[PDB]
Amino acid sequence: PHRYRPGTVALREIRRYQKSTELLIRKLPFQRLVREIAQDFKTDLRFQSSAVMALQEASEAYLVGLFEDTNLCAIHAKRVTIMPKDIQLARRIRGER
Amino acid sequence: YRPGTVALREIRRYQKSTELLIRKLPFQRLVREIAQDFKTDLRFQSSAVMALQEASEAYLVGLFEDTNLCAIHAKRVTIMPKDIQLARRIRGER
Amino acid sequence: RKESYAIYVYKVLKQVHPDTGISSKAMSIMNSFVNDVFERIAGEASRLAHYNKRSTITSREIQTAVRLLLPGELAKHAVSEGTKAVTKYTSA
Amino acid sequence: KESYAIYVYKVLKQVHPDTGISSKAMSIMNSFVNDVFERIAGEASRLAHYNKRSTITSREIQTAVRLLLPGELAKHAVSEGTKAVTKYTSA
Amino acid sequence: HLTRLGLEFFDQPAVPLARAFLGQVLVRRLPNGTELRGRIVETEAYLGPEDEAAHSRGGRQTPRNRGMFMKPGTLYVYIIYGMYFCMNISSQGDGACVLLRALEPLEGLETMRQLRSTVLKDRELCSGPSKLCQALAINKSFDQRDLAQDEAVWLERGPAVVAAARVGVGHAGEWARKPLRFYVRGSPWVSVVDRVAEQD
Amino acid sequence: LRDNIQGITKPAIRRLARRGGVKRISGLIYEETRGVLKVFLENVIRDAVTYTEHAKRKTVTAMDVVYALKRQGRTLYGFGG
Amino acid sequence: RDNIQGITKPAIRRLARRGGVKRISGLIYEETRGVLKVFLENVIRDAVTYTEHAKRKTVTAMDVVYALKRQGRTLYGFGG
Amino acid sequence: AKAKTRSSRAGLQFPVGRVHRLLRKGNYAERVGAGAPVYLAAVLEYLTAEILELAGNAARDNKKTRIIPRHLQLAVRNDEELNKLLGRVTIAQGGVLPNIQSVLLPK
Amino acid sequence: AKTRSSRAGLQFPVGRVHRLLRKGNYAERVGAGAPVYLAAVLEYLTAEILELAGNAARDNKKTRIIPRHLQLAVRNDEELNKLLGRVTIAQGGVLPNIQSVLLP
DNA sequence: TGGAGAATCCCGGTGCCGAGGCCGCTCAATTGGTCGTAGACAGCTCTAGCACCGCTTAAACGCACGTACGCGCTGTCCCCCGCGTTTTAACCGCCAAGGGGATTACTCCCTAGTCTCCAGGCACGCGTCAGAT
DNA sequence: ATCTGACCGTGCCTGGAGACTAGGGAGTAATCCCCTTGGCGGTTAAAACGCGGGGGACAGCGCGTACGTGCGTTTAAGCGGTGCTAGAGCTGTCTACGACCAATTGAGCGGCCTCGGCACCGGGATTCTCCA
Repeated sequence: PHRYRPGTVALREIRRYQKSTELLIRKLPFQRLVREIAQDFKTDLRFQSSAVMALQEASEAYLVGLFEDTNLCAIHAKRVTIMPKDIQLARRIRGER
Repeated sequence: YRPGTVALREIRRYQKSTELLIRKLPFQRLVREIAQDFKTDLRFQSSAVMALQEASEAYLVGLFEDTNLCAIHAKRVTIMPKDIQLARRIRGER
Repeated sequence: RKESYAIYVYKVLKQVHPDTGISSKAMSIMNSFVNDVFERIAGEASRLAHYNKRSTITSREIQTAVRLLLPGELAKHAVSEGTKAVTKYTSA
Repeated sequence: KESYAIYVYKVLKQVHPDTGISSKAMSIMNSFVNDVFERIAGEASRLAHYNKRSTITSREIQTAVRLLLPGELAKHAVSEGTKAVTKYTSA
Repeated sequence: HLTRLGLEFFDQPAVPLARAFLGQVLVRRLPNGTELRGRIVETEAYLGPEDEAAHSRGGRQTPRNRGMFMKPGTLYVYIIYGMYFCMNISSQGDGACVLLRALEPLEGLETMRQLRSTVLKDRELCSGPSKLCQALAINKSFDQRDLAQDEAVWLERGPAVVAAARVGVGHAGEWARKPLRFYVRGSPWVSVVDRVAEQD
Repeated sequence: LRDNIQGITKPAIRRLARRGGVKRISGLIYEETRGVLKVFLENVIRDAVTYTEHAKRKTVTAMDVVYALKRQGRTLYGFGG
Repeated sequence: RDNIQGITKPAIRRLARRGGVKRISGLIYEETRGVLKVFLENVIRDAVTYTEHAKRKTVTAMDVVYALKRQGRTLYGFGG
Repeated sequence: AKAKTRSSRAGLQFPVGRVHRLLRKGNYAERVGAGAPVYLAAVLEYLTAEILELAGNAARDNKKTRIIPRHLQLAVRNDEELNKLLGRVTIAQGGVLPNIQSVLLPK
Repeated sequence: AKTRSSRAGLQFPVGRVHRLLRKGNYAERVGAGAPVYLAAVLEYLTAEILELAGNAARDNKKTRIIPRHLQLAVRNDEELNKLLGRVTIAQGGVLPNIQSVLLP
């Protein structure tokens, strides 16, 4: 069979996802996560569907920006893979703690 | 002394200090030189130049803190221009 | 009745690109952009009027707010367009 | 000009009676009070415009304090403000 | 003369001498040849280290305040953070003294009216210690001198008492609000009055 | 409602990372990323619920989330404005 | 007229030693002079805009405080 | 006595009157002048035209006729002045620009 | 003639806060409990800052607080460092914090 | 170097549902006129900014030397990527329903506005006391 | 042992507080309809798991050199003092610009209908990647 070398599928996934605009997290686990976090603040709430979509777009954009900064942190250490150290350093420079 | 011994003494001295580590009159001349390109025949209050000095000192000290953590992240104890560029890009200025 | 900058953005779009339409979500994006730029410029003009002890927002306050917010070439072109509009409004 | 100097001095003398404040630290406290005032009043103004209400009452100030301050500080600030408003209304 | 008090009466503690310090006529013979004949209406007392507002709190041994423990009843004119003066006589103990606050003269109004102006109503002309210190010709040269020498300032015995809280000290401490200052009741020429303390 | 943070799967974080230009991913990214997401949402919707508590409503609207994002310097276009 | 060189090399070393830095490479100095020039250019341009609107010719400290508040770098202690 | 719109007097397409009403009932100042809505309408019209021209060019580059939010994201993030005006915003359904660092591409 | 600062048990001016709310163009109308609430919140915040600053000056054996003590008070407490995060203090310095890899 | 195999591109045809124009009507922008005060304009005061002058003196500077440190190379092994297979459950479609947001009517109490006045609060003075060095 | 930046009296002044009126913005309740939670079920796409193996993370070693440290010269900041005047800051005066009101009228918004741009499908040409 055909056996792609490690990296090529990762690059083609980078092309495919950066070309598209569709939201990557499944909508129903994100909806349950939003409702589970909202259960800790006010019990028996309800959400508009546009509110959960707004939270999903914000969370996806934030995670993509954090993964960009994490990637440049990992390239700064002369590596290719990303570590939790890179996420921690990126969040400390951005101020989020 | 051995290298790195006097440096840690300078760090412990200057972090306990309060006063402005950048020199007042060359900074004032640089402020005049920058503001010359915007409006001709400007004037500056002394409190304005001291305010700019305090803001610039705090900004550079925070930038060098982030530069130091970028340098420690790369298994180094020496900071380099790539560390300044990385910290400034993650902040969002570049 | 919900007010929005829909037909005005249609008119500017047909003026700069006569054979190009637009979608509903892009109306949402451009309407939010116009509202955010309006809030930013108006809040800066409010701060400018409060700083120099004035009670009136004039074209000078919006001019200095546009100079404060927008980056260089965009700010210069915005000031040129605004002063052209104000001179045309006063003269006619 | 008008400053919060004497009131900050009274707050100092209540919390630490054998303690003084320099001139620059008093200026820093004046700037801090004005900055927190502007933040809370701006959030109350935004919450007045969002709910289409033309009055800033204690409810908007309470939720502006709850938005603008971190957790334990926000809880204690809400408690102190509620105590002051209830004592002022009772009197 | 005969109406001059001696050391047998001035050697007293703070509170029992201050209770017997109402209506006394403090007379300074300024060298023009006239006298003021002014009667006191209110005084202040400092018992010692118990009061936090005293200048000798907690056994202070400053080189300026040194003549009070040598002998009781010591003359003491002293500035208040600048050029305004105040009038004080000490007592036996540490930190115990009594300060003179407000006077009412009966004659010589024009001389102190001219000397005050270094618009001129007599109600606010001497309603305070710094006003009478600029009316009785009080300077800094009355510190190392007693009360029974030559022809200088002395006391004369002239012809209800309400204890009032301190005014102008702020709401701080635990000893700045105790009513100990004695002032007359019903007089309409008192600078510091207490309407709530009139009912006892 | 319990243990719904595991619903954000490992391929979901991989999709978000290759959207961000990441070529290789360590195994300890995912849990760490999940924690980051929780610290985001507990900071956002805590504001939005607060906004819902001020209008005396029981429904968290989209415009409330837009206000909560604008309070944090994370302004969102396309969901009202 | 080159007053950016007046920000000396030991001044940059002092600012880094307050920042916790132990070793400094020789190319740090030109980069941080450029950094100070960019930051000071931004704050001075906004302050000069405030002075233009105030119809003054002297830049006050209040204009600098407003300029730094605009960037999100609020300074306490200068009347702010 | 024919009624002429203030936007028609100023040669503008954005509403002078609506901008004036919003400046009044937005609590910005106690008084709002006559030239301020004209100036702000001209500024908003210029910024709308500046985004829409680049978004139309981006939509023409993708062989499409109408502008979607992805084209607006490309137009904003491919112009430096518009990017630094809008540096803290999320264009919904916008995506990200295609960029990979050179150390990840194969040799 | 009782002032509203003493009517609510507050050390900050309720009237001045009310005047700055009216003249600040925040809204068309202002409430009566809103200046009292805002003055109480400001008084609590300055009490917490002054308490931590006086503690920081007492640990340094100084009886008068300077801006260094204010900086230590704000950036040694997590909540005030979160609130005053984007704010620099004139003559405040930085915290004594040395990274672990630099020490031998 | 060719070459097999997978992936992306690209042509034409289908169909759908959403953009785009038409139209009636509400309601908000515009036209005149008043009237009131905010703000432009002139003028004067005096604060503070600027330029310049010697001195001494702390800091910047250039040079010499050496050792810690960056950086390249190299070996190992571990962890992650790719891929196939199996299990899981998102998701689309449809429906019930009931809680909740929106709206309207009607008060009604709280806050704007104004007169009068009086008590806090800002400006002032400098020896010296603790306070800092 | 020695330098040094804040501490209760006084004139006055001016903004806050009590008192009264008005009117309109917010509270309260009944009613209505979108719309959001919950459930059932089939289908199929996506996640989960196991396994092999390539390749990158990481630790170690050696070497060149480049910064740290120290010392002697040098230079120009720092402090103090003098002179000069531009321009901040305030005040008086008058008038032009905007708030406000009422009548009028057209334009923008909701409803609604229609057709064409775009997503999708499918086979074939093109290119990329891995490999002996």
